[PDB]
Amino acid sequence: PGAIQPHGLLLALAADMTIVAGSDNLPELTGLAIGALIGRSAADVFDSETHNRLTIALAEPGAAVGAPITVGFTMRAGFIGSWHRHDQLIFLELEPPQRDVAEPQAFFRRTRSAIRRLQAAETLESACAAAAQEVRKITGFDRVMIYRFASDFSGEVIAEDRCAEVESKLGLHYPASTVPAQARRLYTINPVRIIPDINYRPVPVTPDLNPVTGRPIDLSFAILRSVSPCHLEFMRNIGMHGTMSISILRGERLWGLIVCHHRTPYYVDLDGRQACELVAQVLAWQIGVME
Ligand SMILES: *[C@H](C)[C@H]1/C(=C/c2[nH]c(/C=C3N=C(/C=C4\NC(=O)C(CC)=C4C)C(C)=C\3CCC(=O)O)c(CCC(=O)O)c2C)NC(=O)[C@@H]1C
Repeated sequence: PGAIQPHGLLLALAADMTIVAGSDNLPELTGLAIGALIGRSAADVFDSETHNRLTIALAEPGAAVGAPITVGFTMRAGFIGSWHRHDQLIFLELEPPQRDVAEPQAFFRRTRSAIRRLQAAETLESACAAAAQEVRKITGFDRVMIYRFASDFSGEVIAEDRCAEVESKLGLHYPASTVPAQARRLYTINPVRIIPDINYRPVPVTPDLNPVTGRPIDLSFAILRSVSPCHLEFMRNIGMHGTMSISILRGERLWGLIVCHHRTPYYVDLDGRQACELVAQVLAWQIGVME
C-alpha cells in the first residue's frame, strides 16, 4: 500500500519543509532521483520565488489547504501545485504543465456564462438540469449528472446532460453502498475527486511509512490518492474510463454530487476543477433558498 494515480507527482515535506517522501514517478517528470531528494531541503530543491511562495503559504500553521502554487525547481519550467496539511506532513501535489490537445482549457468565459445561466434557473429541478448542462460545457465530459442523496444515503440521478451516443442514467436509484460513508466523508473535506483513467497502474510513495507518526502515510487527503478496485470495476462495467465528481455541500452535509463520466480517459486541470467547484457553491446556495 501507499500509492497514487500517475497523472501527477506527490512530494511529502515534514513540518520544517524537509523532503521526507515522494512518488516513484519524480525522475520521469522532473529529472531528479527520489533518493537524491529524500532528506534534501526545500531551499535547495525549489527556486527562490517558489520557496518564498511555499514559506509564505506555510507561515500560518493553521492553514490546512493552499491556493495553486507555481512550483519551479533549481534544475529547471513550472508545475501547478496544491498543498495540503494532514497527518503532520505537508503534501505538495504537482500537475505537469504538459497539456493534451484533447483536454479542455479556457474555463473563464464558459464558467461566467454557466453561473449567469444557473442564476436564472427558476426551480430546484431546472437549476440541477442547468448545472449538469453547464458543467458539461465547461469540461467537455461525455455525460454529467446530478446525483442527489436521500436520508438513507442512497441516491437518484435527478438530472443529466450527455452526448447522444452515450446511454442515459436519468431516474436511476442506487444503494448507499455505491458511495460509502468513508468516501462521503472525504468529499466534505476535499470537494473535487478525479480519476482520469480507471485502468491506471498505481505509483507508490517511498518510503510508505510516516517519519513522524510512526504509522504509514495517510493519503486520504491527496488529490492523487488511489481508488478502491470496487469503484474502478463499477466504472468499467458502465464503459466510462474517466471520471470527476464535485460535491454539492449544504454546510458540511453532502447533498449530492456533480458526477462526470467520459468514455475514454479524460483529465480536467486545476483551473477547470476550481471553476466547477464555484458552480457547485452557487448551485448549493440556490438549493438552500429553494428548499
Ligand atoms: C464497493 C464494493 C462498493 C463501492 C464503493 C466505492 N464507491 C466509491 C466512489 C463513487 N461511487 C460513485 C457512485 C456512482 N457513480 C455514478 O456515476 C452513479 C450513477 C450511475 C453512482 C451511484 C461516485 C460518483 C463515486 C465518486 C468517485 C467518482 O467520481 O467516480 C468509492 C470511493 C472511491 C474513491 O477513491 O473516490 C468506493 C470505496 N461502489 C459500489 O458499487 C460497491 C457497492
